Amino acid sequence: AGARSLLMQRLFGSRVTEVLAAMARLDLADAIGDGIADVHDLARSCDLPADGLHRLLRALAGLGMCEESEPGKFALTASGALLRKDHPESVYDFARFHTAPETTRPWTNLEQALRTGRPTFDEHFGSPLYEYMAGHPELSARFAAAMRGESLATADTIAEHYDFSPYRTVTDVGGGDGTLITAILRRHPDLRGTIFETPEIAERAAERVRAAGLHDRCAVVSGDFFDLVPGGADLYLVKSTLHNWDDEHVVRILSSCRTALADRGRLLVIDVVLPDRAEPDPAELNPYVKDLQMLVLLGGRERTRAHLDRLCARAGLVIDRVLPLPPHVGLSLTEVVPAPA
Amino acid sequence: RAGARSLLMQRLFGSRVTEVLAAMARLDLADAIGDGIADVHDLARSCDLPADGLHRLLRALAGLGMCEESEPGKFALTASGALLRKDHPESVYDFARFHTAPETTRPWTNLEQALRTGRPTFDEHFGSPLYEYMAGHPELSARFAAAMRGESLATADTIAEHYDFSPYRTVTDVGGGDGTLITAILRRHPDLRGTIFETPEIAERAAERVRAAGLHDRCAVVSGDFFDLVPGGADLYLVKSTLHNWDDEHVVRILSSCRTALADRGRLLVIDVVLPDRAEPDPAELNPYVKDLQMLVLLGGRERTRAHLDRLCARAGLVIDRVLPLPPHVGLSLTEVVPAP
Ligand SMILES: Nc1ncnc2c1ncn2[C@@H]1O[C@H](CSCC[C@H](N)C(=O)O)[C@@H](O)[C@H]1O
Ligand SMILES: Nc1ncnc2c1ncn2[C@@H]1O[C@H](CSCC[C@H](N)C(=O)O)[C@@H](O)[C@H]1O
Ligand SMILES: CCCCCC(=O)Nc1c2sscc-2[nH]c1=O
Ligand SMILES: CCCCCC(=O)Nc1c2sscc-2[nH]c1=O
Ligand SMILES: [Cl-]
Ligand code: NA
Repeated sequence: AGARSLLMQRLFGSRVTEVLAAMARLDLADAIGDGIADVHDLARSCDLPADGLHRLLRALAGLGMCEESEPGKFALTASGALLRKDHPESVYDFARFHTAPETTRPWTNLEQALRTGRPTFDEHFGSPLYEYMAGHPELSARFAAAMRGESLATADTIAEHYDFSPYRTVTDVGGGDGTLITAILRRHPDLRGTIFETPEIAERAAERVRAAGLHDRCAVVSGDFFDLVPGGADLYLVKSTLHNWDDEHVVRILSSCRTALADRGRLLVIDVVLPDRAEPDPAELNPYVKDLQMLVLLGGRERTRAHLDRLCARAGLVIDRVLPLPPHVGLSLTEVVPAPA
Repeated sequence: RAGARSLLMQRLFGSRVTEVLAAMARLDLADAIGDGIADVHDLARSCDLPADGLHRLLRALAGLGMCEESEPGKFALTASGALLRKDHPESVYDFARFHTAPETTRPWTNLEQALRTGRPTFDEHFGSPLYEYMAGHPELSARFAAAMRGESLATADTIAEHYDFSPYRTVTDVGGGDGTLITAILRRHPDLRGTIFETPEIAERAAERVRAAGLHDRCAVVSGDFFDLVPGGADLYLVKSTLHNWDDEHVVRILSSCRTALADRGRLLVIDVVLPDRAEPDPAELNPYVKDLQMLVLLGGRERTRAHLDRLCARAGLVIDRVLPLPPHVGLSLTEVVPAP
């Protein structure tokens, strides 16, 4: 029963996603809100007949997103609640971004990406993903809130699983809207921070730093990590960034980080560390699905320890040590330092 | 908090999981790997992919439980993966290919429009109702026949242990496909005689299966239209995964044909999803609400409650005598239907 059931689960994933994508697109979590909503009331809220919306809501209830309390009356589960825009841990923008054509249409050509080793995004939309997003403000803002949604799991745990006490300054290279650094600064009140981001993402970081009340302890600057990373910090973070890039580009980024570490600086690579032998993984987001997403969108990849250490060696760096996060997060903390010779 | 988030992440990334499985099926990787351990460099030549590209796909497949990486670059199938072999007696290869084909997936890209209109999106995308289309496309017809065999194996294996066929001399399967259900029944009950009633194109697939099974001397194949009639004279009639293909008016017509054929001493066994009044999660290998939405987008059919089916029986001069369960992993029930007083 189990062997067949698992294959049936894998094969019918795309249809499950379309049900979830409809819930997010129709903003049904917000329409339902806290309490019990009548399907006839919800139908008028998003120009659908009652019968059709009832069948979608029955499906969402079967997939664990809603509960049918009485016939035609639905409430959100804890899972459905996370699609509310107003949820403190909202994954709404995460759901919209990963069900948007910009992240899904490149997967229709997964085969061609595997054959070429190059992303399919470019041919579908006319440019590399980051140039496209720099030119599409709505999607760039969606992207920033999506990486926030994903990073909450890591942000909530990183302080318990890494010792930040020895450091006075920390720079987050590709630090997004500052979700990671603000969590770290809130738990370490003597610590000062910098976010280094693209022009477009840095404006999101500025308003997050203000809203977090960290204006006096966290600087926000824009620049290009293919140029020089600003020097003199004791700790540099780089989270969910190296996996966006091929090996030649990762060497250039690590090279820029090496100049910035100088003598005393340490680099903390926050990313999936793939095992040498691939097996099922308890992480909330599958690391091998992450690998193939990075391929189709950006021409990046997830890496083993040995693989990343090889790229470190080309940048004049070495892996000191790899620290785990709780099994559900699926990211590790790779401590990287300059190579004596 | 943790569980609620994890389940939502599982639902959102189903479409990417399905693209990895679709790639495995399309590239015939299950066959290329076979019984043993296969090296990625050998498999790379068997499907015209570079080694790195294929290795990443196989590592994703290992992550999703479809195979195992015993040594770096060396892969074996799991129980789950082995069901995608064409040589497997319980193969779901054709089922996998059918449900990842444009003909079943493109209608899901307009799920919303189907919910709004209550009409299938298939017709707009391909130019005719699904059964018309398949009558005029022999390759998709043959794939469909093999697909339903794959689905029906779970019902076929269990139906004898959960229903007493001993009281009956003759059994007619109304829309019985390639004969998978009735050949399972006849193999377990040596004194039983059977008839498969199907469209002219599918009946050729059924006659092929019946001859290959050595059952020609107690299994006949008859073709026609169950809107016109069902072949009379049989003790037990079966109609499996068929009523859910049609709207209420069409179901009533099918059930009127069955009624005529039942006469006095005939009995009908409707084998289909029985939806509860309140939608909740289900341990079935195939989600019945996703079945509901597949029926909508492909055919404008639907899954139905007991009470709904009972009033459709009433309009045909039939009543539900009782409902019998199958093991929870199957997700279908056996509804006994008899002439009304
Ligand atoms: N050339 C470049 N210079 C600086 N930042 C860049 C860059 N190209 C991409 N980025 C940034 O790299 C980030 C990668 S996504 C990771 C964001 C954040 N660290 C998190 O884990 O949530 C994006 O925020 C993007 O804006
Ligand atoms: N007008 C018609 N007359 C008879 N059979 C029909 C029909 N229209 C469709 N069918 C058949 O009804 C079946 C529905 S699919 C179910 C097939 C089989 N009972 C199984 O469970 O595996 C198809 O095989 C299709 O060919
Ligand atoms: C199961 C797959 C989950 C994938 C999550 C994902 O894609 N993260 C992501 C993206 S999308 S564009 C740039 C980035 N950087 C990232 O870290
Ligand atoms: C996750 C649910 C998928 C259900 C599979 C499905 O729809 N089977 C099916 C089809 S496809 S065309 C005609 C039919 N008749 C059926 O019983
Ligand atoms: Cl200030
Ligand atoms: Na700095």
